[PDB]
Amino acid sequence: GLPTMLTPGSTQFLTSDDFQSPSAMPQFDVTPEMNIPGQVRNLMEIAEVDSVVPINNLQA
Amino acid sequence: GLPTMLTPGSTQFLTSDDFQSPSAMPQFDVTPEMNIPGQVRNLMEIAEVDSVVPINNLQANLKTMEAYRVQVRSTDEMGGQIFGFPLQPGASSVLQRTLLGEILNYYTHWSGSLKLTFVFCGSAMATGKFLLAYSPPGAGAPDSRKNAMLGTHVIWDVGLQSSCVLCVPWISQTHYRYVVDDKYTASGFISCWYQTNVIVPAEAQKSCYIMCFVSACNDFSVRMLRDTQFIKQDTFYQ
Amino acid sequence: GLPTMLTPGSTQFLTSDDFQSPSAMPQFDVTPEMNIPGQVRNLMEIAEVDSVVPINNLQA
Amino acid sequence: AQVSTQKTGAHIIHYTNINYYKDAASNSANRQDFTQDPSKFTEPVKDVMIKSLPALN
Amino acid sequence: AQVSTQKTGAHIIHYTNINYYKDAASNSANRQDFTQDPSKFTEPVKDVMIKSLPALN
Amino acid sequence: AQVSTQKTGAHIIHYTNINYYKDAASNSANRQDFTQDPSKFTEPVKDVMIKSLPALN
Amino acid sequence: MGRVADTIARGPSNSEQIPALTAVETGHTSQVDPSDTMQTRHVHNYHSRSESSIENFLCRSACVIYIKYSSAESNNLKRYAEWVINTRQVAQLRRKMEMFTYIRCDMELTFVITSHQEMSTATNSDVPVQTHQIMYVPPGGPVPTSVNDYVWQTSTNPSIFWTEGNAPPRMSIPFMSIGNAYTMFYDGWSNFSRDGIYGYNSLNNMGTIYARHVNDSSPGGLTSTIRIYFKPKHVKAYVPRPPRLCQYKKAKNVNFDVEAVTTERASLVTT
Amino acid sequence: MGRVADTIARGPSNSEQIPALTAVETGHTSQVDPSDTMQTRHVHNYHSRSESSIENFLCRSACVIYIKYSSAESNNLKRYAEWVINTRQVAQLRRKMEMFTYIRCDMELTFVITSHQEMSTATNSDVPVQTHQIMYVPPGGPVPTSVNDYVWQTSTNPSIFWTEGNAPPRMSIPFMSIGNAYTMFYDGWSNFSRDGIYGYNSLNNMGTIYARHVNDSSPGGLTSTIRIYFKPKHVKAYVPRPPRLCQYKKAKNVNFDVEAVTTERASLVTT
Amino acid sequence: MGRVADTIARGPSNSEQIPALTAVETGHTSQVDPSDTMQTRHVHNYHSRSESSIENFLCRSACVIYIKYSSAESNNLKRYAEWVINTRQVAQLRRKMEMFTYIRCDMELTFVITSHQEMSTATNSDVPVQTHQIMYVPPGGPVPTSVNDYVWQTSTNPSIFWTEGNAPPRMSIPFMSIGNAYTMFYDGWSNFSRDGIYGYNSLNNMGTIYARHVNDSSPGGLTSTIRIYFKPKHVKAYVPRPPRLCQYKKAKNVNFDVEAVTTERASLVTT
Amino acid sequence: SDRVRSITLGNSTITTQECANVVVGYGVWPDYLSDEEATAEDQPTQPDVATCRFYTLNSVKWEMQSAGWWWKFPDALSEMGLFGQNMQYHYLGRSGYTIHVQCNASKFHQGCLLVVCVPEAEMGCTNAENAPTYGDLCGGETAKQFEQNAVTGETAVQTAVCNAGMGVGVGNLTIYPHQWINLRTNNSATIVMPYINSVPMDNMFRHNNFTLMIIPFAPLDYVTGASSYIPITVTVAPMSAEYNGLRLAGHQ
Repeated sequence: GLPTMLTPGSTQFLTSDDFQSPSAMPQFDVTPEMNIPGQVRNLMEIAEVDSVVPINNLQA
Repeated sequence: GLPTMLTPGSTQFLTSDDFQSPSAMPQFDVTPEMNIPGQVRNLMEIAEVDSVVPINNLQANLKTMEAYRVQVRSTDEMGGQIFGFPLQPGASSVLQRTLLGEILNYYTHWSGSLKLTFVFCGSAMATGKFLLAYSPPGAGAPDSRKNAMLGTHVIWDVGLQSSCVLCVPWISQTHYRYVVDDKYTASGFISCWYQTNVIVPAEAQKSCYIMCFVSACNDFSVRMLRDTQFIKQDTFYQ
Repeated sequence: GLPTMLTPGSTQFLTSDDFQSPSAMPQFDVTPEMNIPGQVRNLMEIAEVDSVVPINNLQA
Repeated sequence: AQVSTQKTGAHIIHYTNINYYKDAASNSANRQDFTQDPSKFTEPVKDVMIKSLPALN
Repeated sequence: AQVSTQKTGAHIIHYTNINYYKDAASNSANRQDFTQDPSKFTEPVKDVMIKSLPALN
Repeated sequence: AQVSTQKTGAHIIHYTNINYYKDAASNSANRQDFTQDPSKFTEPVKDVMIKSLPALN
Repeated sequence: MGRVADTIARGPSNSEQIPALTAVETGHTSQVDPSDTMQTRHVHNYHSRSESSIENFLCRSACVIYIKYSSAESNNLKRYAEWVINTRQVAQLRRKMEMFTYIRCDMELTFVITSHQEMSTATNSDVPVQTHQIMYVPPGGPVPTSVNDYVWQTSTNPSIFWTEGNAPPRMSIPFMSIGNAYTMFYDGWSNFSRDGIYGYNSLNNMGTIYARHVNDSSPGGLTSTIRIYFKPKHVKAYVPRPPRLCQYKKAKNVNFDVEAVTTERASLVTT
Repeated sequence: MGRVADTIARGPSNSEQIPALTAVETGHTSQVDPSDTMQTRHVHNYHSRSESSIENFLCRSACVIYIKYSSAESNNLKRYAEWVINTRQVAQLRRKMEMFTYIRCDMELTFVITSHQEMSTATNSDVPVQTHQIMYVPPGGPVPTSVNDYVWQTSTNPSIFWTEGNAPPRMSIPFMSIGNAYTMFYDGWSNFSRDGIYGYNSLNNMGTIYARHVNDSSPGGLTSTIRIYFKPKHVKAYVPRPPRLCQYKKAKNVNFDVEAVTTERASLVTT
Repeated sequence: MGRVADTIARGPSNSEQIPALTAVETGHTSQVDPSDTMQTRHVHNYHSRSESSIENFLCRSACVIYIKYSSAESNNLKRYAEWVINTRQVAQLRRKMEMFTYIRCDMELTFVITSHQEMSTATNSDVPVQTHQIMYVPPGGPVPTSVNDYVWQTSTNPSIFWTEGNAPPRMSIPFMSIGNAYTMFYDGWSNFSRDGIYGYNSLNNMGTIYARHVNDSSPGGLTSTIRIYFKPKHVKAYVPRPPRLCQYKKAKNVNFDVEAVTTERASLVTT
Repeated sequence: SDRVRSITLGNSTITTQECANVVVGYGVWPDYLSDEEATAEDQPTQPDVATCRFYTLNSVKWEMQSAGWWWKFPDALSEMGLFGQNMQYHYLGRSGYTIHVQCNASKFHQGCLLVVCVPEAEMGCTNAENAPTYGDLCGGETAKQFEQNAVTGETAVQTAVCNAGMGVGVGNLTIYPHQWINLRTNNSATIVMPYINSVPMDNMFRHNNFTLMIIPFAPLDYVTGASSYIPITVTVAPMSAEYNGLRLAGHQ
């Protein structure tokens, strides 16, 4: 075969990775999309919206 | 060599994979093909074929031939409801051991219209009409002919043509319904009633029979395999 | 390195395989060929030759 | 290398396949052939029956 | 092979990606799509409000 | 790379082979040579014998 | 590609065309759409019949037997496997292939070999990793009769050597049959006198798979077990059959016991 | 790409344009820049909103359950796992997905399987390396009832076999739902009578994951544990929701206990 | 490529051509087709003579010896192997190469090395994984005489180091011979006086393969065994020979014991 | 009309005036073996019109308690005509068929039959340790008949319709070529089988290509005073028969 070697970190599972991995149902036909209103694409589309502030948070 | 690393899952054996693997007899000359009739290329070439439905499966009819025929007969009132069963193939007792129930019990999703084709096995001097019906879920089975005709329905008239096809439509709030019985995605009810009566001359029998067939339409499809639960063993056969 | 994974059957020794394997004497000068008569290239060059058949094989 | 379309879902999408072995029985299984012909289990009759006409004239 | 730009930091920078599987659900996650549209949680009003004008005339 | 036909069975079909070593005795075995010459164990005679004629005139 | 037919709109009709009436006095099944018994609407339908092919139906691996063998003879396990190849031991893989009369396919045999230590009186037990040999003897070859004999030299027999801890070993077996397809039901007899073995077992003759521990026995001894898995590929299946209704009895016969068509109902009319 | 808006210079103003005044008697929130309440300067701003996407927010793996099972039944662990799939067991992964009403995504399930020996009276214990099977039964399939039965033949069920010491096994699960998105909050009931189960648990029906030791039990026995990890991919999340304020009570309900809006302060004016 | 001849149709004949008559008073064997003794039909024939080449016949690996050696001297096993190379130990590989008078080929030597613990009085035995050395001494080199001496420095000798648990180690040996082909039968003598060794053993002189455990001996000790496997490649075999009829006696001679031509029959006429 | 057909093969002819089409099994009309799918290297005899022609098998009485019948082919034509004299002098043979079941009845009779040609129908056995003896599979020209209820013998074929003597649901025999003879429409069924086997030709005696089965799915019923005997007659004509590999008489 092709002579290759394994660099450090290669049986690790890193939670923040993205790698390809084989599908567990080959040739699965996903349900069609529809336009459901109000798609969020970023969380500065939720953090740029007014929210009441509890400025009288005492203890009662 | 080429410096490579091994991603997660790499000494696994996954049963649904397809990978290449070295031949165990190199340069093997396979026997030539011939055209053997009736090649199957898809299992909607078996599930679109009529299959007799045991619509008279009681408890003493199960090991006889009486299963496959329901007696319809001349009545002196109007006659009630010949039969009715919840539609839900592959989980309804009626429909799950046919060819649209033992080819759906290798799947867990199904969709599209199916159709039931009735056939009248009476005499050639017997005649009658019957109101075939399908009621979408959300009200239970109809309990009178008045409520049964509010659903989709086909009035079958027995003539020279001996069969009439109630083609149930799709109608669902999901693109697929589970094969297994699930209350979320109930599939409605089939019911059959006397539109008129079986009227037959003096010198012919007052009892006839109706048989039901079931086949899928050309819009039918399934997804996602699972093993069937109609077969079992305790140990290897030997 | 190149991220690769090992498919089933990969430390096996299969007797009917053919793979490349490193030479144990690098740059070895093999002896020249000569035409020795009667090269066999197939065993239907031995099985298409007459052979006396023992059609009177009894026991003595 | 043979470059072929993946199973895509409805509303890149290519994959490369190279065969490494000398036998064609070592190739990965076909799963992209969706050809059918229902009409020989479904309509095996000698004379064509038109849907809109009665079957028995 | 698809060749795409990496995440670069501000003041080569390419990477090659080849998809090896026949399903498009086996592809590595998108993380290069930074598209937005804030104005439908932020300004959902029917009639446009211009910033410099008073809201209620 | 050398691209060669696989063993195919009767009624793609290519494979790629690259040699990685510096000796030609490290190459994978030939198995695609099907050359023959039966007529020297089978017909070693000096003068041609024609099948349709008697052998001994 | 393959996709379901679209539903096409129609308005009300009141014509002398009857799609609904048919005669099922012929093999011809009705071809009616749901666009022939009620109005419907145009539905562009994207469903695919892509998992109902015969190369998605049959093309998942399934167990077909396990054989146990021991390095000390635990309890009638011998020191080698033996198992005459057939697909009839199980009721899973078997049922799906008895839904077609003839199939030609190229298998992939994958073996999953595991071991466990025996109960023994041996102490201070440490065993090196096991190596297992799986030999395939095509029919009419010589058969081993002991753990060590000349037959395991594998002079021309296909054989796999595998050491525990590695990925399951697999290989492909091309379509190998006398016929132009494997036969799943044979109605004949072996003899021309209609005597001897009857059924599909007459034609079955696919050789035998043996296996053993390569390693010489350690003091404690082990019991290994091998599970064979067949995955069809390149499948063309001819002539369909109704699937089985009855539990199997034997792996060489179709003998069956009479069983109910369907589960009970209370009455003709049930909600 | 995505980058923050630049700040733009302005001089003093003394005009009849009021950006600062607004009426929040409408859903329209103010769109004022800091370039509208004081002078500012031109700042070319290179910050990216690249880690606040919904495919960077949700696209990190997170544990969703552990199941324990034993090779000798340590203390009510059985010999196989079982666990009906949902995302509601945890409070980590759950909270981030209950910040959107609907999500469609393609998971990657990664399993991290570890074992430890039991307390036992067995001596001279040496076990070969374990092999673990993880089977996924889509809903309505047959369910195992023992360590060895016919259900683990995996005749069509997805299944992973993995041997300890290798890298964690992973796979991708495509978007599989009846709906056009997963539903994280359902306000309906299962029945049409408004009876039975209420909430999102009505729609939940994603099958069950079982697992077992492939190996036959050794004398000492082990207890293995499997940790499932879900990582969304290809995520489109529709309809945002305020994140939870209250601790969860149950994994089938939203029941909550009334809790404080915010932590205390001494007074209105605090430095 | 290679394929069988087609059968060609002929009608009845009644001519003065006799294909059927021949004289086997010559080396010339008859060349008659079955199209010369009966009518036949045109059969386009697709059979290939692709597994009957001499590079498919001889090109499968076959065992040629095992040598045992020990880390404590179990019972006359020494601490190193030794084995003077020849192909004559076995009756499998040997027979196929004594079906040709001369062969030139490039081997692949694959070693399959396994070990097992000895019976010993040692307790609390744990051994690290073994490393084995396999050294090839071409003829006339220095030979080891102990487990540790200067000869195993492998200053120019080919040598393989391998650690247990890895895949079997293999290498290729080019065509190395004085001749222009290996000689499988020599009719001469070593001397010119027709004295000394006679037969093929005169020319045989291919060096010696030694092997040992690299590791210093542990308290329990082990017994390892090495199985050498030769696979020809690039084979050209000249001058065919009738295969053996008789069992071998010795590995340096062809001595044989007189044996029956064929198995019995009852009579000349048997059904 | 479409109710009238005529089939002429050889010197025989059969005609019908109540008929529902012809079902060509698997949409392949029988024809001679090609030279690309051959495997036997000698001239095949093809008798043509001396073997292709309607043969009539013994008629069976359809009672009101009948459970069906079956005839295995080509073991029901082993005694018929010159077809049966070319199975005894040849090692090989192939031949399609055109089974024609016929069964007239009045317009005051009622009943329904399923006429179905089952390739490779392998029958069960009452004892699960035995495989059925030859005489219990085949009767030649005389049909062996199904029983309503499960039977217990030893070497007897397990005959219960509800399993069809094969352990498969009897209502699911419909993927196999079939027509229904229903006595208020047609009164004949015609199924043209091609040669279906996994090898190009096969020995006629040893191996049975298919098995016709006639199974009442609604019992014969009539008001008494009407005809009480209605027979079912099965005729079958070989189509494109060819045989090859001539040898001595017999089948020993």
